[PDB]
Amino acid sequence: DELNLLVIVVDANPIWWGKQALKESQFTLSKCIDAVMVLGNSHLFMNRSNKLAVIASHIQESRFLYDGKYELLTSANEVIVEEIKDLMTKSDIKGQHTETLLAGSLAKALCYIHRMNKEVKDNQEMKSRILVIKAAEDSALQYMNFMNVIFAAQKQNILIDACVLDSDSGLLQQACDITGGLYLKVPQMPSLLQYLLWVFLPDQDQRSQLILPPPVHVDYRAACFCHRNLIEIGYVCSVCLSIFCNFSPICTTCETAFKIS
Amino acid sequence: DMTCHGEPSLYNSLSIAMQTLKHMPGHTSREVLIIFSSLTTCDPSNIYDLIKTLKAAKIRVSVIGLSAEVRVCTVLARETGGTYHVILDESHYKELLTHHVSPPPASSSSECSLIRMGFPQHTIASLSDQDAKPSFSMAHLDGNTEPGLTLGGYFCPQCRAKYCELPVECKICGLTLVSAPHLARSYHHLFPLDAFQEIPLEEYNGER
Amino acid sequence: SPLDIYPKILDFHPVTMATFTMTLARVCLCPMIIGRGNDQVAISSKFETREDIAVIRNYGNLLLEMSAVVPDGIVAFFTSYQYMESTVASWYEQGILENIQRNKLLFIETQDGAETSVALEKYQEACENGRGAILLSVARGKVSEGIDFVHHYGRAVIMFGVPYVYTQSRILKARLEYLRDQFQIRENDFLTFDAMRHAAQCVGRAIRGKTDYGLMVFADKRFARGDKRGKLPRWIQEHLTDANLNLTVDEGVQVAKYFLRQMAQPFHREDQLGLSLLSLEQLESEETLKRIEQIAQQL
Amino acid sequence: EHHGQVRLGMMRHLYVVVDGSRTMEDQDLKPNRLTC
Amino acid sequence: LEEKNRMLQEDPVLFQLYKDLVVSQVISAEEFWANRLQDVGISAAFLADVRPQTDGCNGLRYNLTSDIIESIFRTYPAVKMKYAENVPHNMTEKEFWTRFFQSHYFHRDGVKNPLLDLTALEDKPLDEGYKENSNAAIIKRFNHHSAMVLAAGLRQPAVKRAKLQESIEYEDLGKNNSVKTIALNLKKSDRYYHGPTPIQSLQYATSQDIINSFQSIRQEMEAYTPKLTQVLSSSAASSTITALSPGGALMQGGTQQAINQMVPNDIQSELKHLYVAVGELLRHFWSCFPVNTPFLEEKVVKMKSNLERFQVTKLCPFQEKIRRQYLSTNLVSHIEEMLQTAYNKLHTWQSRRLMKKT
Ligand SMILES: [Zn+2]
Ligand SMILES: [Zn+2]
Repeated sequence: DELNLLVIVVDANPIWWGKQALKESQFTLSKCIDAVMVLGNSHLFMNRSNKLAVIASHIQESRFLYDGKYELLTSANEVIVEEIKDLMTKSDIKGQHTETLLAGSLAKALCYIHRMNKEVKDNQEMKSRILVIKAAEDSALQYMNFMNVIFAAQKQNILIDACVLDSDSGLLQQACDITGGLYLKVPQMPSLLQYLLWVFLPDQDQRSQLILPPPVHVDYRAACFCHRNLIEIGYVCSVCLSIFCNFSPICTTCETAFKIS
Repeated sequence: DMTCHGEPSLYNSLSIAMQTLKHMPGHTSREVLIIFSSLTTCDPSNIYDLIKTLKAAKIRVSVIGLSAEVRVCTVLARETGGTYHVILDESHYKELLTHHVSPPPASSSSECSLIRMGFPQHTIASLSDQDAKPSFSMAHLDGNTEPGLTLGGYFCPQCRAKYCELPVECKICGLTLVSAPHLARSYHHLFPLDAFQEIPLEEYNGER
Repeated sequence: SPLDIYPKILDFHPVTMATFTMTLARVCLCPMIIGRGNDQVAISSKFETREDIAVIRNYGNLLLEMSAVVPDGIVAFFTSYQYMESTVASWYEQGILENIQRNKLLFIETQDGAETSVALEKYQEACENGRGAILLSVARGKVSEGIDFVHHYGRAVIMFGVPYVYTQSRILKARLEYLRDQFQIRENDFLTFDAMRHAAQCVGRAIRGKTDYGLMVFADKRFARGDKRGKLPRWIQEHLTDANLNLTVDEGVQVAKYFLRQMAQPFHREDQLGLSLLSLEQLESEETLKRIEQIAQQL
Repeated sequence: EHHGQVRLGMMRHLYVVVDGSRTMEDQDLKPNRLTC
Repeated sequence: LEEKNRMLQEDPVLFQLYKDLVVSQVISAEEFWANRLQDVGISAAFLADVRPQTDGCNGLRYNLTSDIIESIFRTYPAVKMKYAENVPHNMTEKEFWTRFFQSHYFHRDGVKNPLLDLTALEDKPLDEGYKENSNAAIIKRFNHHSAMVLAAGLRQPAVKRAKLQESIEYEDLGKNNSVKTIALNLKKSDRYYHGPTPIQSLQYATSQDIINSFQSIRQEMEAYTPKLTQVLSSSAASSTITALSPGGALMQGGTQQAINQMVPNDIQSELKHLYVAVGELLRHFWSCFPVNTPFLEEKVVKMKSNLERFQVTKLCPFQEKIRRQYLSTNLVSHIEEMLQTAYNKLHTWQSRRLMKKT
C-alpha cells in the first residue's frame, strides 16, 4: 500500500543554460534531462506502487512533462522528451522576465499531489516527496508566495528536496529545514546522477537506516525595510508586522501611527 | 481520563483568567474561549460585576455551548464583543473551532504599539571548535527529566539566554524570540484569497 | 378558536368575522402532545384519574427530563390548586421532585398574592441569572391572567391536561342549562371550549415576535380528540404536526432537543425580507398584496 | 467567511475553559462530550 | 515568618536558593521577598445529595466537611444561630447533627412593578360580595429555601419605564449596526514580496548577447538525443563515492565526545541552580529596565550589587571546584557572558543618562 510519489521540478531557465553552453562546460541541459529521466525510471523501478511526476519550470509557464527497454519507461521517456522539446523549441523570450516561475511550479506540483491523493483509494497511503534542482539564480519577489508553498507542504507533511547546481538559494535551504527535505549542492555537475541516486533517490524510511551527510547550517536573519540590512533585534509593527531598526511613531507600510502616549 | 463531576463555575474561571491576563500588554489581544456543557452555573458572587470588570479590561469572551442557548452566556458574548454559538453535531463543532482558529477582527480601542523582537539564529557549537560550551536550555531546565545539555542552539540576543525550542518568548528579558518564517506564516491573513467565480461547465465557453 | 360562539355568547351579529393566520419564515413554536408516559400509561387529567399515582409519577418524570434538557424558562399549568398541591406532595414523597430541584430551581405559587409575587420575582431573577427556574401555577390562577413571558422566559410551557372547571359549582351548571335552553349549546361542548380557551391563554403568552421561540407541551391523551384539538387557535393548531400527536416522554424530549438546536442557531432578519417581513418596496408588490389578501379568512 | 480588509489579532492570548460537570458524560456527541 | 518558612520548605530548591542568597549576604530577605510576592457558589443540591453515610457495619459516617457546613449556614442562617447557641456547652456538634436528622427540619417529607404586583394588577378590588396543611408547609419551606439560595448567590418611575422599554422593544425592528471593526490598507505591499530576506546581488545578464545565448541553447537542445554512457563515468563515480565516503567533505565533521561523563552530575545540578538564580536575578533586572522612573535606577543598582555578590560568593567557589577537576567544559563561560552582558547594559544606560543630563 506504500505509494511513493517523487515529483521532480526542473529549473528550465533558457538563459542560465545558454550561459553554461557558451562556457562549453562538460555539463549541459541534455545531461540534466537524461539524469532526471534515469532517476524517474529508477524510482518507478523500485516498486510497482511508486508513481512519477515530472514538471518543468520555465519562465513562460510550468509544463507538466508527465527496443531493449521497458515499455512503460520507454513511453514515459518519449513523452517527456516530446514535451520538453515542444516547450523549448517554442520558448520565445518575449519580455525581460528572467527569474523562473519557481513558486508556480511548486504550487502546480502540490495541486497535482493533492489530486493524486484524492484519486488514491483509502486502501493505500500515498507518501509524497518533491525533488527540485536549482540551476539559475533565485528569485526575490516570489519569496512571500514561496513561503505560502512551504507551510502548505508542511500542512500535508511532504518532503522538499533541493539540488543546487550553480546558484545557492537560502530560500531552498529554509524550505528543506522546515519540511525536513534534503538540501545539497552538487560539486561536479557531470556526477549529478549519482548524487540523485545515492542521496535523493532513497525514501525517508530508507534514509532513516541510511547514513547521509549532515544538513547544512541555515541562518534566519532579517532585512530592515528602511534599509534591508541584517538585523538582530528590531522593532516589529503590531499592525502590518513591518520590522524597523529604529523607533518610529508612524509605520511606513501600514501607514498607522504607533499610538504610544 | 479526568473525572466529570460537579457543576461549572463561570465566575471562578473568568476571575482566574482575568487575573492571569490582568497584566498583559495592551497591544496583545486578550481573548477567552469557553465550552459550556451544563446549563447551570454556581456563582460565589455577582457575575455581572465580573462582566463589567472584563469589559473594562478589554478581554474578549467567546462561548460555544452544547445543549441550547443560555441568556447569561448570550449577554456575556454580546457585551464583551465575542460570539455565542450552539453545537449541532461534531461537524458543526469542528466548523466552530475552525472559525475560532482565525484571528478575530481587531477592536477600535486596541492599541498599535511598535513592539521590539529579536531573531536569533540556530547557533550550533561544534566540538571541533574550542568554544563548544554546552548549557542547559531554560525551557528544558524547568523539567523533571535531565534538561537538554546541547553544545549549541538558540541564544538570546538580549541576555544570552539559551533556548532549544522556538518560537519562545525569552523568560529573562521578556524578548519575543521568533523566526522569519513565523512572521510570514500569517501573511495569508493579511492577504486573503477571494472566492472564485463558480460557472457551469456548459455556460463556461473556454478551456476544458 | 370558535368564531360563531361569540356572536351567540354576546348575542349579536358582528359585521366582519376574519381570522388572520400566522405566517412564519422560521418556526418559533413546537406544540407537542404526550398522552403516553414512560410506562405507556394513558395520560389523562380526568378527576377520576387525577388521583392516580401512575399519572403523577409520569408527570414527575416528564418534568424531570424537561428540566434536565430544556433551558431555564419552565412554566407548568395544572388544572386545580388542590390537584397541584397533591401532585407536588407525591413528588416530594417519591423523591422525583428532589432531582428536579437539583437540576433547576423550583418556585411554587400559593393563594397569597405577596408570596406569588415573590415567587415570580425570584423566577425571573433566576432565569436572567443563568440558573434554571421552574414555575408551577394553575390555568385559572393570576399567572395565566396578566403575566407575559419573554423569549428567555417562555422557553417551555407545559399544560397538565385540559383544564375543565370543577363542575360542582351549580352556578356553572345553571349557566350551562340556560345556554342550552337559549342557544342550543351543549354543556359538554361549552366546557370543552372554555378549557381550550384557558389552555390557549396559558400557552399563547410565550411568544413576543418572530425571534421569540418557545416550546409548547400538552401532557394529556384527551388533547388528541378532534373536538378538543379542533378547539385550538388557528396559528397554533396549524403548526401542530400530526407526527407529534400522542408522543411519549422520551420522544417529546428528543423533539424538544431538535427544536431547540434548530432555533438556537443565529438568524438574520434579511432572510425574513420578502417571506415573513415586508419592506417599503416589498409591500408595494401586487403579488405580495394578493398573498396578503389570501392570508386572512372571513367566516 | 472573509470580512473586509480589517485589522486582526496579530498577537493573541487565548484561554480555553472547558466544563467538567456531570453533564460532560452525556452522549450528545459520540462517545461522550468529554472525549470528542 | 512561620508561613514563609513553610512555603520555603514546600520548595527546598528555593529554600536552598533563599539560603544561598540571604546567608551569603547576597540579597536581604526584604529584597528577596520584594519580587516573590477560591470561593464556591451555593448549590441547591447540598441537602438531597448529602446523606448520612450508612455503612453496613452500623457505621454512621457523617463525613463532616467544612464546606458542607458553610453551605448550610449560608443557605440556612437559622442553623448558624442554633450552632452558635448550643456548642460547645449546651450540646455536642455530632449530637446536634443527629437531632437535625431526626427532627422534621431535615425529614420535611416586588421591585419590578408591571409583572410582579399581582395585588395591584386589578383595578376593581371590591369585597367578597360581587394533607392540605402539609402541602402548604412543604411549598412554603421549599420557596423559602429557593429564595435563600438565590439571595446567597449574590453573597421609582425610572425603573418602571426602563422595564417597560426592555419588555416592549423588538429586536427585529431596531438597529443592527454591528460594525465594530477597523479596516486596514497598507501603503506599499511590495515590502512582503521581498521581506526579511536581505538585498541579494541579483545581477542582470548582458545586452542582446543574452538573447544570442538563448537562441544558441534553444537550437542546441532543439535537436537533442538522449544519451546513456555520457550520463556518468567510473571516475566521476569514484569522486562521488569519495565525497560521500566517511570523513569526506559532504560528511562534515564526524564522531563527538560524551559531554555527560566530562562533568559530574553534582556539578551539573549546581550549574542548574546557578542558572536559575542568575536567570531570576536578570529577569528582575530586565523587568526594572528600561528605567523610566528615578526609583528604577536604585533598584537596578541594587540588582547589579546582588549579581556581583552572588557571582563572587558562588561562581568563584564553583569556578575553583570545576578547576580542581580541570574540567574542559566552559560552562562558566555562559554565565560570564550573561553577567557581562547585563553589566555592560547597565553601564551603557548609565552613560546614556549622563549624556542626557549634560
Ligand atoms: Zn505597520
Ligand atoms: Zn533574553
